[PDB]
Amino acid sequence: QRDLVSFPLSPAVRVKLVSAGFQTAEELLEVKPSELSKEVGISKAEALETLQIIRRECTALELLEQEHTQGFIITFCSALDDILGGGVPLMKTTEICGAPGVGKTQLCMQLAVDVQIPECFGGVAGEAVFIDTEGSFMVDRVVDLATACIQHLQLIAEKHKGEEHRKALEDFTLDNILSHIYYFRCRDYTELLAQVYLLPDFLSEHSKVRLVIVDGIAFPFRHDLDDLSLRTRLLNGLAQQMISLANNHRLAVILTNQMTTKIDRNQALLVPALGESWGHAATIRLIFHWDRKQRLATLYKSPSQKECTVLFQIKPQGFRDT
Amino acid sequence: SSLKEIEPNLFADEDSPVHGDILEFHGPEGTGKTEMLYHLTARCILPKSEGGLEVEVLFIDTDYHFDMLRLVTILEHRLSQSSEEIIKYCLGRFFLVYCSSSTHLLLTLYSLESMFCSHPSLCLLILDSLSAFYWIDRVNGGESVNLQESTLRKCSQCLEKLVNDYRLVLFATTQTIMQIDYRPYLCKAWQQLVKHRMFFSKQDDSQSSNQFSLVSRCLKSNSLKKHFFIIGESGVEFC
Amino acid sequence: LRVGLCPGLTEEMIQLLRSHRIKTVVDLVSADLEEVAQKCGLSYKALVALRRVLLAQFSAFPVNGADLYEELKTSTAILSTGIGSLDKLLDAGLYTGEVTEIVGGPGSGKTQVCLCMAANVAHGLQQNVLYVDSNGGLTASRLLQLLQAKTQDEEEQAEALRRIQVVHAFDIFQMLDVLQELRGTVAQQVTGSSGTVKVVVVDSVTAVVSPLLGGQQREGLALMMQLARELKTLARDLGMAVVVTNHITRDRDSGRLKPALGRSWSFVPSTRILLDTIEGAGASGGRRMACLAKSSRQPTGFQEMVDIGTW
Ligand SMILES: Nc1ncnc2c1ncn2[C@@H]1O[C@H](COP(=O)(O)OP(=O)(O)OP(=O)(O)O)[C@@H](O)[C@H]1O
Ligand SMILES: Nc1ncnc2c1ncn2[C@@H]1O[C@H](COP(=O)(O)OP(=O)(O)OP(=O)(O)O)[C@@H](O)[C@H]1O
Ligand SMILES: Nc1ncnc2c1ncn2[C@@H]1O[C@H](COP(=O)(O)OP(=O)(O)O)[C@@H](O)[C@H]1O
Ligand SMILES: [Mg+2]
Ligand SMILES: [Mg+2]
Ligand SMILES: [Mg+2]
Repeated sequence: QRDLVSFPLSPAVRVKLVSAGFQTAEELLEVKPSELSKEVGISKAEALETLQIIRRECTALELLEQEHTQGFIITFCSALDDILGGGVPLMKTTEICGAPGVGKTQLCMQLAVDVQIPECFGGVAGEAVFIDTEGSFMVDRVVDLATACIQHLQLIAEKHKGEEHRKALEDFTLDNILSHIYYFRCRDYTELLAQVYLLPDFLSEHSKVRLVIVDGIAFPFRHDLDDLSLRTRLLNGLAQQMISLANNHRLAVILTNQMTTKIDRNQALLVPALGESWGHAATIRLIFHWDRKQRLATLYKSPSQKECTVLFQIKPQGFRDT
Repeated sequence: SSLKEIEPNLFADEDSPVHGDILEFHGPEGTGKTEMLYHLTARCILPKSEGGLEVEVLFIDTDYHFDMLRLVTILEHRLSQSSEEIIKYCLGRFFLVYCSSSTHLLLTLYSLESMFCSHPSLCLLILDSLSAFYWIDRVNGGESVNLQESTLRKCSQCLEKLVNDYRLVLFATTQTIMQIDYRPYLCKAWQQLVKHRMFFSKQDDSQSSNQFSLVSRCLKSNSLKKHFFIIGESGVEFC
Repeated sequence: LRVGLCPGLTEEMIQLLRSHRIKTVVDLVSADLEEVAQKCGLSYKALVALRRVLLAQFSAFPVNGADLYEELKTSTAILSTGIGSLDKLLDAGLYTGEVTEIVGGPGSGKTQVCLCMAANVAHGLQQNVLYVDSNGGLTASRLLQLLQAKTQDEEEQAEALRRIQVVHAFDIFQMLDVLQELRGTVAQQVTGSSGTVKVVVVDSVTAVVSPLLGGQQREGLALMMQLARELKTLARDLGMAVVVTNHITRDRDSGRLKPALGRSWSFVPSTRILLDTIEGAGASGGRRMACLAKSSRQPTGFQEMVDIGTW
């Protein structure tokens, strides 16, 4: 016995059905549509729609095999990969927070470049989708990062002196890697929601995409939005849609956040913005902050590893160690 | 069947052989309505020798929150001499019924009448969470007020008929959802059918974690009664 | 009305009784049937028999207390959570047939506790367990680590993992669909005695409920109540151990910690566990606070110290 409330039917048709004495989905399957339609005063089209929507409504070993057969996305940071278990995990939503100038955008560019590394070197060999909300995407920086990756991979392959490594690196050229990054631009949050809604079919046609980046999510939602409840509902819906998409399409998702100041008594602490309930949305959360002239990466929340602190650096080659 | 022996503490001066009485409980989560019902059942189910009454009781379970281990622990810790045979003999009288929907509730109400007329010994009835399906049938009926609450009104009519027919005493359990504060949201008829209100409140501090406050009013006198009581593993004890 | 459900129904009487109402059998059972014999024309002796048999097959009959006592003496059970602190906190494991709710802050302990309990039940008792992951918070490497911490045989670990089933549901409708599918398949498979599921864990109910709430709508609250009713009937009418996790909110007027999803959801579970992180000294790591906020067998407000990094 399945209640009608458990189905995504129209409120009007459900009101009519409960008026006519309908409370179970099982009894609906044994009645001709004409008789029920003339009894409840419902036209043929919506009756057929109700009939079809009613009709339409993986052991852990397989999960282990799937997790092991697909790798992580390397960040060119050995310690960060070690504390992440191998890099950014697929099927998981990741969040990055930090004060301006720490290097969130550099990390996003590095990930977009690295996601196309051939699997012979431990990569995923997939495309990337970059969504920009603040206009901080500079092509020259991406070119520099791609050239640095080219040089590093070429040196590693030459030192190892294999055979299939050279073949894999043959097609791994600047034009090929630059042609596999898809760029979108959103100004208002309505445009971001529209692009999110269009994402499923686009990923369906572009089945080789293995990365989705949304650089800047606090900016579209922190200005000219007085109603806090509406913002909370929109953010919850966006998080649910993003995790559903990431799991369905075998994707790694990275979101970028901004810090804010919380004042208690007479001392101030830097905390991530967008309220407290937003903390449950991200599967993995990282925080970048300054200490003297050193940059530190802290794993704040994660259901697989332990809290750690990592020293990283930004160089002309890009995101690196030390 | 006099109200003085049932509960002289809560009921100050209402003593008479009852032709029928309706009592309802209102309170937030974790206040002690179920524990009070357990205490009433324990005081109403034991043999006359151990302060019991030896009269029939029926329990309707709608919240699915009835715990039998707690009840048996309360009965064991209440009496003087404890044994398996006597506890089985005592629990051979308890009655429990399950429900799943308002229509199923009405069907069970109608079906119970066979055993109910076959047993003149039935004198006390317990209903819990008659507002459990309030949101479901409020949303099913849409904006039409008559469309909603209709089956609840029929159930109230049947319950009133039964209780005024065979001289029952009934205890009901409600829920606090909206907002001595009280905001009714049920049907008007059942609101009229009540006789006294048991507002349930709980104190935050751990020193009073076992002490709770009760307020009762009489519909024909509007008199306020206050009561403090202490919960325990053996049951419910008063001040 | 419906045809073929009960014997004695004629194809003429069903359309003859159209005079009063057509909605449900409540018309047949909740009417004054004396006037029906002349309003439409019916035999008195057949009408009462039909009403009696229909009421018989379309209701429930009370069960005596002694029978329920005896049957629970041989049916119910208790399943340890794998943590001595929790076990001594809630009497050496949780009882099947009730609803257990775990409430905590972001990242405190909920998913880890659920995973460790599932690993214990799958290995220490050799029973099937279903996991409903909604927020994506379940990695198989954590389960493998827990199983390695328990035993070392590879085949034992594989067999224990083979009893764990995971389903993804990112909205209320998918969760309702999978739960109803489990209800149907178990109710149909009552004849057998192998492969049954005794514990089902919902990773997060706030993930699929929060978008519906907020505003002046009513459908979200009705859906939440329907999901709660389904979980309660699955736990009680079948004798299963259900564990769900929920978020925690900070009140505005009073500033006290309060479970999410509101007052209507506040009445749903029977046992409440609250997890908090110990600030200042002893922070981070596994060191955390476990408290009992609601129980039907213990006094509330008690305190207990537990760790989530020693298993
Ligand atoms: N080896 C380990 N593996 C996994 N987690 C660990 C380990 N050691 C410690 N932890 C802790 O496990 C916690 C995981 O949090 P968990 O997901 O269980 O909480 P939660 O309240 O359910 O979170 P969420 O709201 O994000 O769903 C982390 O906060 C981390 O500190
Ligand atoms: N053995 C015990 N000793 C002392 N107090 C107990 C014991 N067992 C339970 N309690 C207390 O009984 C109180 C009432 O719990 P219970 O769930 O029965 O309340 P209720 O208000 O009737 O229920 P609901 O919240 O479902 O409406 C709890 O707050 C708990 O602290
Ligand atoms: N070509 C370059 N060579 C070396 N360092 C650079 C280069 N381009 C940018 N950087 C450094 O990388 C940092 C980029 O920070 P950014 O990603 O913009 O932080 P956010 O996105 O949070 O504002 C800057 O602090 C800058 O010093
Ligand atoms: Mg930036
Ligand atoms: Mg209760
Ligand atoms: Mg979690």
